[PDB]
Order: sequence, then structure tokens, then C-alpha cells
Amino acid sequence: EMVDNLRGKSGQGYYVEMTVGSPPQTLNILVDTGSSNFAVGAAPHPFLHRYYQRQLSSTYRDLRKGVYVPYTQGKWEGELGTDLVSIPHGPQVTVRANIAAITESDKFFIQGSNWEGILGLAYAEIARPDDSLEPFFDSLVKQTHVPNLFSLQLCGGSMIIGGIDHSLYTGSLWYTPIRREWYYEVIIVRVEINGQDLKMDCKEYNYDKSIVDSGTTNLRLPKKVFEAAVKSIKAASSTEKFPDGFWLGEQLVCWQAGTTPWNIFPVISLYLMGEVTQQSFRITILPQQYLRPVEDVATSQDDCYKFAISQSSTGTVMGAVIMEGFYVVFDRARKRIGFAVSACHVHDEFRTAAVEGPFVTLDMEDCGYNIPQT
Ligand SMILES: CCNc1cc(C(=O)N[C@@H](Cc2ccccc2)[C@H](O)CNC2CCCCC2)cc(N2CCCC2=O)c1
Repeated sequence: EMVDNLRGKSGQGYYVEMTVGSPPQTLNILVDTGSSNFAVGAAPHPFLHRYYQRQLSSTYRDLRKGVYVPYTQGKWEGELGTDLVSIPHGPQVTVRANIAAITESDKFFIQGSNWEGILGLAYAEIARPDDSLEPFFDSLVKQTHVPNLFSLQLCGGSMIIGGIDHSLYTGSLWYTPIRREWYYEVIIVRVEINGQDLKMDCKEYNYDKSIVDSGTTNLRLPKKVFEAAVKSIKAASSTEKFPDGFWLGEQLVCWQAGTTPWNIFPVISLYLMGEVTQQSFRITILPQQYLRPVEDVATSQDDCYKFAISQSSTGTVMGAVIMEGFYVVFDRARKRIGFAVSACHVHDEFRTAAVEGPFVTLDMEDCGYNIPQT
């Protein structure tokens, strides 16, 4: 009953149905593993079809404190409070949770996204105002018997709370350690394009950090890694020349409907640290993931795409376009992230997204940018 409980797309986010308040107010809530605040629109907004009305809830408690939350894209401010929350197509339970009632926002809500709030699924360490504001999933685990784990299959898609659904993946689950519990931080040990090593000190791949983030669209890469990746992808696809603006994500590339030359674009392999010393596994990303379709009836004689790899000064972000086609297990209980090939991964009759291992590295350097436990 939890299968197919997500809707949405990489560009505007994936959301799940929730209720807040007594009596229950149903709202669509974006699932975001890249933040830790539960917040809902709570005042009229041009892009909102509905919003949380605290005056209709007898169980609302005002915490008499404001909160401001900035993201890479968008920001909002609101009033902190608590109320009863349920997930109709998740575990059948009710918990009292912190909720930020958004009263002001800028470039946060997305027109036509069909969601009205956001569910930050990361750890308290990064919650605003501070780590004393318990995140929703922490409250869920504390107040119910739900196992301390959830999994995401982004396609629609599924969020499985408290469990792993075998019907959602094929092959083996490979686990990489959560390096630190704030974001879902992981360690990349190697990057290949077209099978060719980028040949950097592996700490570069994780400067300042690397995270798994369902709330960000793109694969975002540290400047140095991004520039190396673009040069390698350019070289692989050199039979066609694109304007520099495409590579900057500032303009579309279009082909006649159905003629997209997938074969000229390379596969990208990200090797993630394994659970055992000097072992790793890789997840492989097809161009169907990193060239993101942009729907627009005006351009619809063509298929058009944005380049969904982009530069970051805040570390690697493995966003939705990476997570799509994988089943990703956020195993908080065992401090690890699991990857397997998704039942809904898109591909062609030549190449397939993969999760595979084990691979060994002879270089013993810690690929984490920061010294652990300091
Ligand atoms: C789904 C909408 N598309 C996005 C969203 C975000 C973004 O900032 N997402 C937030 C959540 C959010 C969700 C929906 C609307 C606003 C915010 C996440 O917490 C960041 N997590 C952070 C990321 C970095 C700091 C640490 C964790 C960045 C995008 N960008 C920016 C350029 C490339 C790209 O894809 C595209």
C-alpha cells in the first residue's frame, strides 16, 4: 500500500500525501533528504491550491518562535509549532511533530508542482533554528514502532517507510557508509566517464562533502570535478558541437522528436566507498539521466533537454536525476545508504544503469575531505 505513493518529477521534486491537524488537512509534501525541516505553506500564495490553516486545527500548538530556512534554490520564513501528522499511504500511524507554517517565501514554491510543503528527512544537526528542533522522521521513530529506515524509488515512485520492498529493485543492494549524520553524507572514491578515470585526488570528489539529496534536481559537482567532467563528456560527444551555454545549463539542446543521439553521450560511473576497507562499488549513470527532458508544448515537435550536471561550491550533490533508476535505502539504523538497480530505471537496448562491485583500490588515502570524528 506504500508502493506508488509518490508523484512528481526531478525538476520540480517528488511529493507524498500527508495530513496535518485535527481534523486532518491533506497536503502534498515534497520529500527532501537534503534538509531537516518539515514546513508547509500556511498562508495564501499564487502557486498554492491549498495551505495549512492552523485556525481549523484544535491540536495545533504555537511554539512562539520564528524560523528562516534558505536552500540553494528558494527560501522561506514561518512560525514554529506542533501538530498531529499522518501519512495516508505510508505507515498507518499518527505522530505529533514540529511544523513550520510558512507565511513568507521567495522562489520556493514552484508553479504547477502540485506540492504545498516540504519534508526534510535528514538529521537534526542541520535543522533550523538549531538541532533542538526534532525532525519529522525522528519523531515518527520515537513515537511509533516504525523501524529507523526508509527507502526511495524515484521514477511517480515510492517512499517505503520502515522497510525495504523487494519488488522495487533487481539485483544486489550495495551499501556505502554514512560518513556523518547531518546531511546523508557519503564518500566518492573514483569517477569515470566512458570508463576513463578522471584521475584526481579522490578528496576532490568530496570537497566540501558529498550527499544524497532527493530535493535537488541535478548532479552537482565541485568546480574542479565539474570542469573535468564537462571536458570528458564534450570529448566523448564531439561528433556534435553544442554552444557553451548548454554545458552551463543555461540553454536547451533539441533534436527532432525521437532522434535524440543517446549513443554519442558517455556513461558516468561514481564509485562509492564500500563497508569494508579499500572496497568500493559503482553506480553507473546513463545520458537519459543527466540530460533532463523539458516539457513544453511550444517546442514539442522536438525533444529538448537541459544538461543536468552543474557546478557546486558546496560539495557533490547526488540529486534526483542520479537517484532516478536506482532504489535507494536510507538505513539510518545501520548508518549506511544502499543502492540497487530500480525496477523503473530508463535505458535503451544497448546500455543499462547498474550498481556493481566489489572493486578494490590499492591507494589507502581517506577520500573524505575532513578528518572524521574531529
Ligand atoms: C526540486 C526543485 N529543484 C531544485 C531544488 C534545489 C534545492 O535547493 N533543493 C532543496 C529543497 C527544495 C525543494 C524544492 C524547492 C526549493 C528547495 C534541498 O534541501 C537542497 N539540499 C542542499 C543542497 C546543497 C547544500 C546542502 C543540501 C536545488 C536545485 N538546483 C540548484 C542548481 C542545480 C539544481 O538542481 C534544484
